[PDB]
Amino acid sequence: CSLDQTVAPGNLTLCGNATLFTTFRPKARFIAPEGWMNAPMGLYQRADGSIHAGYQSHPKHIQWGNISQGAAYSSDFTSWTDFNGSEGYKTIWPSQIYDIRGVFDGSIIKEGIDGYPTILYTSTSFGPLGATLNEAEGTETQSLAYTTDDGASWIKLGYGAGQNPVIYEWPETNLTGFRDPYVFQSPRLEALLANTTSITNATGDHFATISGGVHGDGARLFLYRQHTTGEFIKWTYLGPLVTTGYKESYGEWSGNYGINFETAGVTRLNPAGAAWDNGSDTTAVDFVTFGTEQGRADHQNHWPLWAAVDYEVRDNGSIEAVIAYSGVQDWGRSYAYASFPVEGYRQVSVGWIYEDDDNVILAKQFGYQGAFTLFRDLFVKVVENVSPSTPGLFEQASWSTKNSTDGMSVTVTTLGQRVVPETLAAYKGNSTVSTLAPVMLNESAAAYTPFSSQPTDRFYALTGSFEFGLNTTAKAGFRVLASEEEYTDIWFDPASENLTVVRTASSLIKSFGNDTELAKVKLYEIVGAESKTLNLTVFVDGSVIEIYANDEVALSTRAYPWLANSTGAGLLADGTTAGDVVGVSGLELWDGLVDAWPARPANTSQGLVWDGPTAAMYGLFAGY
Amino acid sequence: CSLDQTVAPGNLTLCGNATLFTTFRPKARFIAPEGWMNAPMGLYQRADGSIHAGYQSHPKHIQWGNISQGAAYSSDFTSWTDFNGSEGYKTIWPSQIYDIRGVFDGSIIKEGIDGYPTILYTSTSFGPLGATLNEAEGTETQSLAYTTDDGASWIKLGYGAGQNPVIYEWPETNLTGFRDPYVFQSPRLEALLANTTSITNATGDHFATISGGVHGDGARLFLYRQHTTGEFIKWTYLGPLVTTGYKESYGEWSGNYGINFETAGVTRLNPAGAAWDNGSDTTAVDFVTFGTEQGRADHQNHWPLWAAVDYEVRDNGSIEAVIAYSGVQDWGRSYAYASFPVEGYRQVSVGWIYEDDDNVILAKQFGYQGAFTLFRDLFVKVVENVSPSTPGLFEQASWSTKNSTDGMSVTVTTLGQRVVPETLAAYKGNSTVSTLAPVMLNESAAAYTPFSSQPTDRFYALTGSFEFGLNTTAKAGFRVLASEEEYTDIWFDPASENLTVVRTASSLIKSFGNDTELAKVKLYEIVGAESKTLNLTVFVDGSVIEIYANDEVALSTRAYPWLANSTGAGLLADGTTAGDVVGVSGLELWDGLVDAWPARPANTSQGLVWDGPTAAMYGLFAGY
Ligand SMILES: *[C@@H]1O[C@H](CO)[C@@H](O[C@@H]2O[C@H](CO)[C@@H](O[C@@H]3O[C@H](CO[C@H]4O[C@H](CO[C@H]5O[C@H](CO)[C@@H](O)[C@H](O)[C@@H]5O[C@H]5O[C@H](CO)[C@@H](O)[C@H](O)[C@@H]5O)[C@@H](O)[C@H](O[C@H]5O[C@H](CO)[C@@H](O)[C@H](O)[C@@H]5O)[C@@H]4O)[C@@H](O)[C@H](O[C@H]4O[C@H](CO)[C@@H](O)[C@H](O)[C@@H]4O[C@H]4O[C@H](CO)[C@@H](O)[C@H](O)[C@@H]4O[C@H]4O[C@H](CO)[C@@H](O)[C@H](O)[C@@H]4O)[C@@H]3O)[C@H](O)[C@H]2NC(C)=O)[C@H](O)[C@H]1NC(C)=O
Ligand SMILES: *[C@@H]1O[C@H](CO)[C@@H](O[C@@H]2O[C@H](CO)[C@@H](O[C@@H]3O[C@H](CO[C@H]4O[C@H](CO[C@H]5O[C@H](CO)[C@@H](O)[C@H](O)[C@@H]5O[C@H]5O[C@H](CO)[C@@H](O)[C@H](O)[C@@H]5O)[C@@H](O)[C@H](O[C@H]5O[C@H](CO)[C@@H](O)[C@H](O)[C@@H]5O)[C@@H]4O)[C@@H](O)[C@H](O[C@H]4O[C@H](CO)[C@@H](O)[C@H](O)[C@@H]4O[C@H]4O[C@H](CO)[C@@H](O)[C@H](O)[C@@H]4O[C@H]4O[C@H](CO)[C@@H](O)[C@H](O)[C@@H]4O)[C@@H]3O)[C@H](O)[C@H]2NC(C)=O)[C@H](O)[C@H]1NC(C)=O
Ligand SMILES: *[C@@H]1O[C@H](CO)[C@@H](O[C@@H]2O[C@H](CO)[C@@H](O[C@@H]3O[C@H](CO[C@H]4O[C@H](CO)[C@@H](O)[C@H](O[C@H]5O[C@H](CO)[C@@H](O)[C@H](O)[C@@H]5O)[C@@H]4O)[C@@H](O)[C@H](O[C@H]4O[C@H](CO)[C@@H](O)[C@H](O)[C@@H]4O)[C@@H]3O)[C@H](O)[C@H]2NC(C)=O)[C@H](O)[C@H]1NC(C)=O
Ligand SMILES: *[C@@H]1O[C@H](CO)[C@@H](O[C@@H]2O[C@H](CO)[C@@H](O[C@@H]3O[C@H](CO[C@H]4O[C@H](CO)[C@@H](O)[C@H](O[C@H]5O[C@H](CO)[C@@H](O)[C@H](O)[C@@H]5O)[C@@H]4O)[C@@H](O)[C@H](O[C@H]4O[C@H](CO)[C@@H](O)[C@H](O)[C@@H]4O)[C@@H]3O)[C@H](O)[C@H]2NC(C)=O)[C@H](O)[C@H]1NC(C)=O
Ligand SMILES: OC[C@H]1O[C@H](OC[C@H]2O[C@H](O[C@]3(CO)O[C@H](CO)[C@@H](O)[C@@H]3O)[C@H](O)[C@@H](O)[C@@H]2O)[C@H](O)[C@@H](O)[C@H]1O
Ligand SMILES: OC[C@H]1O[C@H](OC[C@H]2O[C@H](O[C@]3(CO)O[C@H](CO)[C@@H](O)[C@@H]3O)[C@H](O)[C@@H](O)[C@@H]2O)[C@H](O)[C@@H](O)[C@H]1O
Ligand SMILES: *[C@@H]1O[C@H](CO)[C@@H](O)[C@H](O)[C@H]1NC(C)=O
Ligand SMILES: *[C@@H]1O[C@H](CO)[C@@H](O)[C@H](O)[C@H]1NC(C)=O
Ligand SMILES: *[C@@H]1O[C@H](CO)[C@@H](O)[C@H](O)[C@H]1NC(C)=O
Ligand SMILES: *[C@@H]1O[C@H](CO)[C@@H](O)[C@H](O)[C@H]1NC(C)=O
Ligand SMILES: *[C@@H]1O[C@H](CO)[C@@H](O)[C@H](O)[C@H]1NC(C)=O
Ligand SMILES: *[C@@H]1O[C@H](CO)[C@@H](O)[C@H](O)[C@H]1NC(C)=O
Ligand SMILES: *[C@@H]1O[C@H](CO)[C@@H](O)[C@H](O)[C@H]1NC(C)=O
Ligand SMILES: *[C@@H]1O[C@H](CO)[C@@H](O)[C@H](O)[C@H]1NC(C)=O
Ligand SMILES: *[C@@H]1O[C@H](CO)[C@@H](O)[C@H](O)[C@H]1NC(C)=O
Ligand SMILES: *[C@@H]1O[C@H](CO)[C@@H](O)[C@H](O)[C@H]1NC(C)=O
Ligand SMILES: *[C@@H]1O[C@H](CO)[C@@H](O)[C@H](O)[C@H]1NC(C)=O
Ligand SMILES: *[C@@H]1O[C@H](CO)[C@@H](O)[C@H](O)[C@H]1NC(C)=O
Ligand SMILES: *[C@@H]1O[C@H](CO)[C@@H](O)[C@H](O)[C@H]1NC(C)=O
Ligand SMILES: *[C@@H]1O[C@H](CO)[C@@H](O)[C@H](O)[C@H]1NC(C)=O
Repeated sequence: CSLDQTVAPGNLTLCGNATLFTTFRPKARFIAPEGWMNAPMGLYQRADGSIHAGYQSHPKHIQWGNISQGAAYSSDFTSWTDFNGSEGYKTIWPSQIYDIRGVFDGSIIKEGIDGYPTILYTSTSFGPLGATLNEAEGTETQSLAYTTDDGASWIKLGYGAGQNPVIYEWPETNLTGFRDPYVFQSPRLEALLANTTSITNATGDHFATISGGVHGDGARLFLYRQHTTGEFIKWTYLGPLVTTGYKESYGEWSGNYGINFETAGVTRLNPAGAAWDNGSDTTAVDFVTFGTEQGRADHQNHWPLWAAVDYEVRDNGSIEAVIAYSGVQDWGRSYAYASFPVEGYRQVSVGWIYEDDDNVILAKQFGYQGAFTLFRDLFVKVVENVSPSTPGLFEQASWSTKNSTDGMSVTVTTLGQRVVPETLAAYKGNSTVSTLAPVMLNESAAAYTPFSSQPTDRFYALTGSFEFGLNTTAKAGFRVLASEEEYTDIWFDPASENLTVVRTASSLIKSFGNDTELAKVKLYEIVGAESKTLNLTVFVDGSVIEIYANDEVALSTRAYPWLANSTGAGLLADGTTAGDVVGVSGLELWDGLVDAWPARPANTSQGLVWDGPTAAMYGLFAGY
Repeated sequence: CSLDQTVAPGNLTLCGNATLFTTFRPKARFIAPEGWMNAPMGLYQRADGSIHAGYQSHPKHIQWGNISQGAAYSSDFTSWTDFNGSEGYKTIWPSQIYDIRGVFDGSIIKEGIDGYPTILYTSTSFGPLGATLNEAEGTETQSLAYTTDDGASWIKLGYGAGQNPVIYEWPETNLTGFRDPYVFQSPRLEALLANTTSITNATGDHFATISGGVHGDGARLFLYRQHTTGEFIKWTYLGPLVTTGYKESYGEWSGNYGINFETAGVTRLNPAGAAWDNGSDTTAVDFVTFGTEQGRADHQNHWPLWAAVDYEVRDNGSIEAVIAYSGVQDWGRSYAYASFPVEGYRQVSVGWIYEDDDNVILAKQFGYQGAFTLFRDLFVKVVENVSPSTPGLFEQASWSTKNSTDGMSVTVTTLGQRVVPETLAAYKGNSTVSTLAPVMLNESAAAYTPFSSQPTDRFYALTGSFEFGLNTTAKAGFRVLASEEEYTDIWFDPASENLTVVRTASSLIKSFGNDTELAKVKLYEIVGAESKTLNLTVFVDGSVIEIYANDEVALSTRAYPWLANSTGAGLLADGTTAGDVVGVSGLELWDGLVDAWPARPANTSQGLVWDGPTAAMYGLFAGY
């Protein structure tokens, strides 16, 4: 095994465990110290204002198993510190018959058992588990634990009658899944249900959704309500909140609803951020965010979606969330988005970016798998004075339209997402910032034009505003992680409305994924404008490429170029002419970003281990 | 619920949990503080000379589940003290994927991991488990833990390759069971295998048997040898040590070998006790003790057996233990005998006495189930100068015969069992002892003759020597726990060779078992004697009746009389006449015995709990 990145890569499968630990590794984002990670979990803002983030974790392995909560904290979403206890950076792990198969995703009751922060999580035990298997009741249950030391440790309730697990009965038969409890307070839902509380007797101030579905009949998000305020054992099933059809799709802008939901959450937003009104704020919109399974041919059969919903009260004292419009939270290799409230009327969302090594060819050589996305403020994006001639505007696919009284303009409403400002400020302030001159892309434009200042490593951010003619057929964008032989091309093609990431040349290492990523982006044309603009922000962080368009569209993906000099970046142009010109302005390079884990050394591998021959006997975990 | 024991019992099923805690409870023997117990485990003499005893334990329940090691210690086998740690009196419990279904029976390596006492135990996980089910590999494995604090706590080896579990591969397919590892040193087996160690490479000084069998083809005791001295991970399967047939019986004196072995151990004894020679002691005999399943119509389908064996070395470097003769360790409601070495060349054996409430009618009202037997010294019983006219002597069923050179006398050899002298001394010394006058049972003998001194409670011992004519048809014995309306009759009938416990009147409470217990007892007639003698010792301890005959035959059973005055005792006589007389001598009553748990209050119940609806979902434990 040669690690010479000035020549072509050899057979890297001969390399030892964790020999490629630093080669492709993100430095500026949330990631476990080593080993396997997946979904964020247990997210909450602590009493001191800091952020506690948990994650599905399997240390010293590069496949899922014995799944536990790893945890860390930060005062600014950006610079983090690991917890360190008797189980290293783990704070919850399988330990009881009810959760021995895995401590799955869970969410936080901030004032829970004895007033302490409390996690409601999916406790798993033995048996077939999965949307495509024949799961039985008991395999997935929901259990409580609380912390008396701000997340350094958690104490589970005892096993038994009237204790853990607290939710175990399936609300309907033949479930495809029954997990990922999302606990939330909702003045909105309380106001809606207030006239029906005699029917159910459920009067608590916390609601919980559980994600699942029904075999052959589509996904379900099940709604429970805490039976009595201040008491956390009894949760009353109200009814299904969201019901979708077997592999139903709302269309090209909305992914596919699959067969089973996962990691679903419920929030309420207005243009500024989180909305905690009872329905009285006419600018507020109710949203559900959710993953779906088996409605996608690639990306691990997983769509991370969202929907705006209008709540209706059923006669039995339950809530139907009727989907008004439906979109995609991220179009790339990410999933398992969790959102949580943050002081100052914010709802912040974060997901998991998986690797692009689905055949597990170099995972051992990495010595880790997975990272988080960046943390994102959610809000209602409102675009005023939209031209009615915007192509496809009245499809109202992942947005709503409201006509002006005179019919000459439209107000567009959709889900907004933007990187939390703490991270943008820290990134910029710690980087070498190059403010670049604007560039007209015309007949003289090369296919690729390097920026006048270049990155120094694989940790940088780009921004640019691309102004297109209303009838353009030109394409433009950014090339990143680029040398002569390796590069990743991010294109927008306004004629097709497609944002693509072409990865056919991303790496000389052929075992990594190279499929083209694709997002739809609607450029809402403004009344009186003779052009349409794409604001593109790109974060390059080891192997992560995370793209944001117009504080709306997100696409996370992976690139693993071998060569040390595959770090360059610049502008892409295709079919730009004297007549079809793309004006690029607001161009800026931030080189370096932030060291997100300042206390960690460069190599935090502790080696990898094998569970031995019993892993196959038990059949629960791959074993490595 | 009335607890008036001066009148007939009401409907005791209306009584609350643990309301009958003290009513029938042993006071003079090893028993858990409360709840469910079964098999002894983890028995060893500690460095300070005290005895550590573990037991299969499920606190706050009255059926088996979450099975754990409860533990206590004693300097004299007789007066005990509970361990008290973070899990009460438990010291090992289910905690890992490999043992989450139960910490089953295990045995002690005295100089194990890092020189510390080390337990090798059956770690169980999910799946069908049982001799009559379709068990699969992995469900029962064998794991290690060690103690740095003389049994107050145990540290398990880690889960994984080269660590726990240490034995997981089934030595043959389609096993009925794979559990109860018995670790032992054996100069005998080492000497026998010394010429074959090149074949197997196994040269360690510890052996281990694992108890099981093969579906449709009888029981098996599998022999392993520690691969390398001072190393405890690698154990090499040599071959089957004991192989018996599907429900094979050696006859009337030997129970039935069933379909599966449990709790089997290997020892070597001579007339004084334990023998640690290499084969050079011609007075020493190799023994296996073992439980069998499904070869019995009652007594929970369980026979606690033993066999004298002659070892043969196989060509592949393994040992066949060929059964020479075969007997019964206890004929009553006991099982799961474990033996362990004790200083002064002793091997001490102890088992578990189950209740006689198999339909679980009053178990909750008890608030506990189970006790130990008394601790028993094992030795080779040798009877010299036996008359060749002893009926049935040359059947050599559970004994051996060696003729004198002249053929006029026989030496009989069998397994001897006697209560450890520490217990007999402590019992007698703490009791009110009444030495009773000898009694001739003749034509004037009543059916029942109370002793001249009477017990004061349900805690006493009796002894007597019953001298019978060689052609007697009379029966004699002891009645115990007796009032006019309730009593338990212990009869010996030399003509049939049957020792019986008749329990048709043991209790007014009709839900307890009332079947007649039966043991065979061979009165070896001595050359020149005109009579034959039965030495009977009986311990009455709450509901336990534990009978010893001639330091050979043991029979443990249960009686639960309701009335407070059902405590009396005396002599039984049937068919005694002027010509057929039974001479009873050496009669002694010990009233009171010892308070075996001096630190415990009278009621150590902590209440009972229910596991809730998930118990049935998981299907592993009854849940109460
Ligand atoms: C199979 O068997 C298994 C083993 O038995 C069994 O698992 C065990 O289950 C039991 C029962 O559920 C669990 O017991 C609970 O423990 C909770 C605390 O748990 C934390 O702490 C313990 C013990 O802590 C120590 O010991 C360890 C080990 O040495 C040390 O590491 C610690 O430093 C600490 O040591 C100190 O203390 C020791 C003595 O205990 C000393 O020896 C030592 O020197 C030190 O000084 C840990 O072991 C736990 O770890 C395990 O669990 C965590 C997850 O939780 C894992 O991550 C980890 O790996 C371990 O597996 C853990 O850290 C107790 O809080 C709980 O006690 C209460 O609940 C019951 C009701 O169920 C009440 O009876 C009791 O009164 C307590 O409730 C009161 O208090 C709470 C708040 O504290 C209130 O909310 C509540 O309302 C109530 O209040 C009442 O009283 C108040 C009085 O002030 C009053 O104010 C109120 O008004 C009110 O009236 C319970 O004891 C046990 O932890 C499990 N153990 C393990 C190893 O799993 C398993 O379930 C079985 N399975 C099946 C299928 O049956
Ligand atoms: C799913 O995830 C699960 C959770 O991660 C996982 O279970 C965990 O597995 C790991 C890995 O196997 C276990 O880790 C081992 O722990 C052993 C010790 O275990 C005992 O102690 C721990 C920790 O003790 C403390 O913390 C608790 C909780 O707060 C307190 O109660 C205690 O008081 C004590 O607290 C003090 O210390 C804390 C810091 O640790 C402080 O925070 C605190 O303030 C106090 O000061 C307990 O948690 C354990 O309890 C659990 O397990 C018991 C059964 O064992 C249960 O009954 C109980 O309910 C709990 O479940 C337990 O009591 C370590 O000994 C072991 O360390 C060694 O092994 C590895 C190799 O595997 C080596 O890397 C390492 O060096 C150690 O080996 C050396 O040392 C030994 C002798 O000590 C030698 O034999 C050996 O050769 C080697 O020697 C070498 O170094 C020497 C240096 O001196 C040198 O001399 C030699 O020459 C040689 O070179 C290991 O860390 C962990 O316990 C499990 N935890 C739990 C909760 O289960 C599970 O497996 C996963 N499942 C799957 C399917 O993957
Ligand atoms: C005495 O000790 C027992 C432990 O043995 C303590 O707990 C009780 O255990 C028994 C089992 O021995 C349980 O009986 C079973 O009950 C279920 C149905 O339970 C439901 O109905 C109950 C009656 O109103 C109710 O109390 C239960 O509520 C508890 O449990 C729920 C979880 O479901 C929890 O949320 C609550 O907070 C309570 O803790 C519950 O709603 C029944 O299905 C079982 O039936 C089987 O067995 C019977 C008898 O063999 C048979 O007739 C059936 O056909 C079936 O096979 C079984 O009856 C009892 O529920 C437990 N009670 C509890 C936990 O409160 C008991 O508390 C101790 N008493 C005291 C005073 O300490
Ligand atoms: C690097 O990290 C790995 C963890 O990922 C460390 O452990 C090794 O993990 C791999 C899995 O990633 C294991 O590979 C499997 O091995 C088994 C067969 O194992 C046997 O043969 C080995 C080779 O001689 C031997 O080392 C093993 O000994 C260990 O385990 C036994 C318990 O069985 C234990 O008693 C010993 O003490 C050792 O700990 C063992 O005898 C094989 O069956 C598996 O095959 C599957 O997968 C492959 C590849 O996909 C495929 O070809 C097959 O068809 C099948 O699907 C698999 O290869 C490896 O055994 C682990 N090695 C160990 C534990 O030593 C590894 O140690 C780390 N290296 C370093 C230097 O730290
Ligand atoms: O069939 C068993 C299954 O086990 C493992 O997968 C478990 C579960 O993981 C994922 O679910 C989410 C979201 O991705 O991740 C956590 C668990 O870490 C859940 O709380 C959450 O819903 C998958 O999306 C599920 O499909 C999957 O069942 C293992 O990884 C699988 O390979 C498989 O063996
Ligand atoms: O089928 C599962 C089975 O689980 C429980 O029984 C387990 C096991 O217990 C007994 O085995 C012994 C000896 O009696 O006891 C310990 C376990 O505590 C073992 O180490 C030891 O061999 C029985 O003899 C076995 O037949 C039995 O499989 C439960 O009690 C059963 O009812 C049943 O549900
Ligand atoms: C980048 O590195 C490769 C291999 O060392 C080399 O061929 C190339 O010329 C280098 N410089 C570039 C692309 O600017
Ligand atoms: C790469 O090495 C592996 C062994 O790790 C080998 O099986 C494979 O054929 C090699 N690939 C080549 C030489 O292209
Ligand atoms: C309430 O009604 C809805 C609509 O039919 C149903 O799906 C849900 O299960 C009902 N809630 C119950 C039975 O608690
Ligand atoms: C919205 O405006 C467009 C263009 O003016 C028009 O076609 C459509 O009918 C309007 N919708 C409503 C509800 O007035
Ligand atoms: C650099 O990053 C840290 C960590 O997030 C942040 O607190 C600090 O303000 C940044 N430095 C600047 C903006 O100069
Ligand atoms: C030019 O773009 C406008 C929308 O901006 C569209 O309505 C019109 O049809 C386009 N012209 C073509 C296709 O010739
Ligand atoms: C744009 O994307 C859609 C997928 O939504 C695809 O069907 C279409 O072919 C794409 N067109 C171009 C020109 O990229
Ligand atoms: C024993 O008690 C019962 C019920 O109180 C009574 O009938 C009997 O006469 C008492 N005395 C005996 C049997 O000596
Ligand atoms: C005893 O009480 C139980 C209830 O615990 C009842 O079902 C049974 O019929 C009663 N037996 C009688 C009255 O003989
Ligand atoms: C040794 O031979 C015996 C007798 O055939 C056999 O039962 C046992 O499995 C053999 N040992 C092995 C294969 O290790
Ligand atoms: C043992 O003694 C009996 C009676 O003397 C006799 O019948 C039998 O043949 C003897 N056995 C041997 C081996 O001599
Ligand atoms: C009473 O019993 C204790 C506990 O076993 C024992 O140590 C003591 O010697 C006994 N008293 C005697 C023999 O007087
Ligand atoms: C009397 O007993 C002896 C053995 O002690 C026996 O050999 C003999 O047959 C018996 N007498 C009978 C049955 O008449
Ligand atoms: C003695 O016990 C045996 C069982 O071994 C039995 O078959 C026989 O009938 C019994 N005889 C008498 C008289 O009790």
